[PDB]
Amino acid sequence: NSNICEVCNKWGRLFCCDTCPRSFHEHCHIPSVEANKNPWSCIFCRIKTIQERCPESQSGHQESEVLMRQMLPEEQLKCEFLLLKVYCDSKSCFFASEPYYNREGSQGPQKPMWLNKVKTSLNEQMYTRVEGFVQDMRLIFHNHKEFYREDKFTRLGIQVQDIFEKNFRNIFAIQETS
Ligand SMILES: [Zn+2]
Ligand SMILES: [Zn+2]
Ligand SMILES: [Zn+2]
Repeated sequence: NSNICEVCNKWGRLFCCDTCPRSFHEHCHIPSVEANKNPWSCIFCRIKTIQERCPESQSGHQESEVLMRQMLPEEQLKCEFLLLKVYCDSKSCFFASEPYYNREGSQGPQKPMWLNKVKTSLNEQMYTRVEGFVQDMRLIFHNHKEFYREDKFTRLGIQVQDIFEKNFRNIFAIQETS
């Protein structure tokens, strides 16, 4: 197995996947690495299994249909994986913890949002449909772009949103378009 965490790229107390060479810190994996379970398969392996059991799940889908799906176990897992893919980018640090807003010429957002809040919300089964999760994720980046205005720091929001959106289209097999 790898000797660094797949998500944060650091060593430490790592848990190894039994079905692939990836490794994880306990709370870097989503959901948090399960207590017992031998063997244990990581979320990458669990996602690959869903795909393998239902090859047709990779055919193109409309975003509108995906968003309305209820958060049954497979859609729960897909949103956990998508959140984990955003944490995999180092730029996610800017959006992880609770933000605060005190900049001359800007006002903070009406509804602040951050990754760890979305993580807790998933863990607590607070989303009933994929749409709830996707709306909170997109709100993170929208708040950032609106608050930072013309500061070049707005680009970090565009960058991490692009990681989100690419992974959303991949994981949920959104129909390819120009
Ligand atoms: Zn880690
Ligand atoms: Zn694995
Ligand atoms: Zn089938």
